[PDB]
Amino acid sequence: EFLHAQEEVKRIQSIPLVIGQFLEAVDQNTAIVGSTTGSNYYVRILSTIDRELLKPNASVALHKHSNALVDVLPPEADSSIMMLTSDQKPDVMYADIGGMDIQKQEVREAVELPLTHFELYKQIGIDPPRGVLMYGPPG
Amino acid sequence: DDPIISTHLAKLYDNLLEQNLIRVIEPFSRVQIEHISSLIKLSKADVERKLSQM
Amino acid sequence: LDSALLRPGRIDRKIEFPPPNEEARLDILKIHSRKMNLTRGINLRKIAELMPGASGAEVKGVCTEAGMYALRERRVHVTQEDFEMAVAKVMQKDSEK
Amino acid sequence: GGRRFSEGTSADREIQRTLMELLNQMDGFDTLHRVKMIMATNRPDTLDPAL
Amino acid sequence: GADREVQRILLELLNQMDGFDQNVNVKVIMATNRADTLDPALLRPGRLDRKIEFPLPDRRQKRLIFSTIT
Amino acid sequence: PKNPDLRIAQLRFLLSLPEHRGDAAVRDELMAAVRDNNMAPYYEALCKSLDWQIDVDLLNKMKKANEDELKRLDEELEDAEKNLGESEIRDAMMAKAEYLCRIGDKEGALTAFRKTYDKTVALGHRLDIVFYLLRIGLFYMDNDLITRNTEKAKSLIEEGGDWDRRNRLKVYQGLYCVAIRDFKQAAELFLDTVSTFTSYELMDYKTFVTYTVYVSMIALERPDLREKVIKGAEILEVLHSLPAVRQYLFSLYECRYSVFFQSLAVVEQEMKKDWLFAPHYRYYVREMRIHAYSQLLESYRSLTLGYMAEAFGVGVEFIDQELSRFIAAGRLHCKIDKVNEIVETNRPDSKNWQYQETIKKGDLLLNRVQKLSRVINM
Amino acid sequence: QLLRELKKMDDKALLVEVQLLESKTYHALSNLPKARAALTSARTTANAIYCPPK
Amino acid sequence: DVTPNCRVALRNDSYTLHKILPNKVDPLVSLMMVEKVPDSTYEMIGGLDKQIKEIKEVIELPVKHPELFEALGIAQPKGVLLYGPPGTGKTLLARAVAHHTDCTFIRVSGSELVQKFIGEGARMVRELFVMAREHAPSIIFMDE
Amino acid sequence: MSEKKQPVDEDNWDDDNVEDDFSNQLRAELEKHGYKMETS
Ligand SMILES: Nc1ncnc2c1ncn2[C@@H]1O[C@H](COP(=O)(O)OP(=O)(O)OP(O)(O)=S)[C@@H](O)[C@H]1O
Repeated sequence: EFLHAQEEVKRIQSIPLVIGQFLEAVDQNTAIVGSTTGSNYYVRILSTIDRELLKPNASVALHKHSNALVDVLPPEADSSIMMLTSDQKPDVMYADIGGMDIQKQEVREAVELPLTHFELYKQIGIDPPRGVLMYGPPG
Repeated sequence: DDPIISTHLAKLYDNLLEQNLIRVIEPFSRVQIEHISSLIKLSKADVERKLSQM
Repeated sequence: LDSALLRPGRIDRKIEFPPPNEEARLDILKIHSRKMNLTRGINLRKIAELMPGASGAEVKGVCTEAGMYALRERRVHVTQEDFEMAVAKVMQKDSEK
Repeated sequence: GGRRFSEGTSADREIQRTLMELLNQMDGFDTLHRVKMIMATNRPDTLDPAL
Repeated sequence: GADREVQRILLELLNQMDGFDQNVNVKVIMATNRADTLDPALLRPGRLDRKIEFPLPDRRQKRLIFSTIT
Repeated sequence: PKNPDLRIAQLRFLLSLPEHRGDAAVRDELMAAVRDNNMAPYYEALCKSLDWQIDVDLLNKMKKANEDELKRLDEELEDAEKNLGESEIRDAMMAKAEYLCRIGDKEGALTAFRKTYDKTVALGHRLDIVFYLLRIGLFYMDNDLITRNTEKAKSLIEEGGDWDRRNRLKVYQGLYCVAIRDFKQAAELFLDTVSTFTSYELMDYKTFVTYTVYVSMIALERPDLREKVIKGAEILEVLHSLPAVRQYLFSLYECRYSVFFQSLAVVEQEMKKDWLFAPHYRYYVREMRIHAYSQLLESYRSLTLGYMAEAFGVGVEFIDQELSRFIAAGRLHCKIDKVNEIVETNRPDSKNWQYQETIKKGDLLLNRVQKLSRVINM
Repeated sequence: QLLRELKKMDDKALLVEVQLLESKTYHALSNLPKARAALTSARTTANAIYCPPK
Repeated sequence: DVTPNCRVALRNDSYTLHKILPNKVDPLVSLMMVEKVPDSTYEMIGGLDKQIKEIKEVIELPVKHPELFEALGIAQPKGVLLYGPPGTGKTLLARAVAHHTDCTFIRVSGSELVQKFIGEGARMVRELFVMAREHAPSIIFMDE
Repeated sequence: MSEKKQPVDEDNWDDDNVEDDFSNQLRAELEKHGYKMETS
């Protein structure tokens, strides 16, 4: 009885899913999501969802009429395409830049170097920065 | 012309010994030291000592 | 600032912050050095008595650039050479505007 | 075009974002090819130095 | 309504800029020609820490740029 | 004021357990006891030392001076609640209550620590209190009250990456690991030897060097051993200072199979009369013996006592009984022959050591869960 | 005899030269930590000039 | 239990209140997170103890003992001015002492983000006092 | 409760196994080395 009841629950998705984003949760089996229709809703949830898959901020599948939490989405929703993916490189080499040694070296140690030698910072106690800012006259 | 050839001669020797020892051994396991003494082109005293160190 | 703000019945206390002295920079250095990976046998008073009366902000910069100088050597501890070169770096930046 | 401001009127914001759209997509990462751009005005004194 | 959206964009940017994990390796590089029209709420320790300027070159850098490009 | 406090428990160990060694210890125990105004921690040792013929006035004047120093602070508290600083009462008499607790027993500890702990919001004072707990729990060898705030301190450590508390607790957990039979942890905690501040528990940095070599000559075999203590330099200079430290290092790395028990005789006779090795020196010796016998027996398979008598030492029957017990102890598998004068080795010893530790831990874990699962339901 | 003459004035690029040659000669005359310290003084000396181009 | 500024669940047909919702906004705290000053304490200001004593006597002493002032019968103080070269501890001392005396630190300098969190941005600057009456042990701090 | 009817009446243990190996023979084994270095 129980397994067929479990799968009779599963008629909910099937092809009209709309994408909200997870915002908050009251408690067990009750959450708060805000749709991409601008507004914000107090919804109920399905007992299907593994609760590890939520509660930072996840694109989540909502029902149309009932407007309730149904499903979790994999990470998605373009970063203007995504991450250039194969070949959209500017084709500029190292020696093409001429005489910028302090600045190239500093940008290297600020960006490229913590990308790899992550555990040296944890041992020396440096606290490598989060964001870096460049500026200067145009040209 | 090097300032220290103790490093280079002695330590590169201390490497190049087993760089030869991987040559002379890689064919076969049950190897006799008295015929490998000719292939290594060395007396067998430091062969026994240095290979025990290896 | 305004003279109308400087009516003596207006502000209750006026509190001076001098630039730090040798002992003051020594205390600042012994606070900001407490997060790094230092080494025994280091003389901090030499480092404080090479500063030209620096600010309370710049000694933290000395500690961070000392960490950077230890980092570029692929080393894990920080010795006094990195501190002295950081002193040189900050006193070179002191002539920037 | 404009030049630049200390953000006087709120309408000038959108012009500056439009001009930065131009400045980005004339240089960018995906460089252009063959798109020759003819530009004409009366007084280039009022133009943005970034342009 | 034109500035309220940019305003909440800055708010969301700051709020997801702050608490990654202090362990999620995501480096953020930003660059503008103008370093004057910046609300200093960005330029705080933790958010945008290092400041790098690209000034006009000088004699040795002119020589190096000449030797490279030419 | 618990910085010179370690030599006290040092002499507590050093006096009573060797029988004939009972004069210089009680001499400078008096020389440390009738100053600092020490009253409480020595009633057991007072019943271990002599009668101390006049206990009447010579100590009661001291505890009366203690009462004056105590309730001058306990009547300074009303003068410090007049101007509430950072609870200047509790901030003043926290370290002076640890002065009183250097006088007193651990009751002043267990109430003054948890008293002043919830005072501060600056965690450096909390860290100092945790140091105080670790030290006094080491003094009474209370190896269970300290393991709580080891973890509760490492929670207060690891909000990021620091200098102070990381290296300090490296030293502290290193001494706790060398207290118990834990040797690879002791080597890993004593890995640093670079920023280990000349301390009160590091009463000599040289003694710290002797400890970190006396456990690193056990812990690992050779895949960092030459690189740390031989190819290193910062350890090499201070082991170049003492002869006896460098002696056993270059002996065992040189494999001088007769000077080993000379070096070990000196180090072991010091190991007898040294604290925090008292249930430890016995297994230490056979550990060094099997660790030398491993690197001996590894090279050769055609070897015997006829090779032992000239390169190792004498007493062929001693070699016989020692290797007999150590081989029949399930250790260093190699088979020995009688008068045909043959000691043959088993060339891999990696068949049942594979199967070994899993059954040897499953035994204890199943024996745990037997009783502890039958604890519930009556 | 000469560093007292040099640091009394302003000039810095000559301190580079004398400390550099002293880092050579103490390595030559086999004093390794003193060569380290004399090199370190040059290391912190060389980070104070806009143009040490060679 | 209907507090001002608290999220409630609203049914959709009749528009009836369904349930009170947790996780209130905390706009003062959100503004504080927007500002993001360095949170400091006593032990990282080492070398300026006399100024510490001054700010003790002028801020910690009104809060912990108002009736000392009211017994001696003068005006309890209300203003502190800090000067010196820029970069000598002008911020950490104020933030730290305000943290130890348990006061809600507030740094309103010049943004319009702040002008949205405090009020609606309409007319003036005094609404910070409206948000300061609700968290009454609080201190206001500023730059140049 | 549990009156247990009466008509009738690491740190310690692994190295006590090892000490049972050490107990009857060679307790403070340091001198027998120096005793037997000159015997044979
Ligand atoms: N007492 C101190 N000891 C050591 N470093 C300090 C001390 N006070 C501040 N610092 C550091 O110096 C930096 C600048 O000091 P602040 O307290 O921020 O003064 P300030 O903000 O520079 O004053 P301004 O620039 O005129 S608003 C801080 O971010 C700290 O890293």
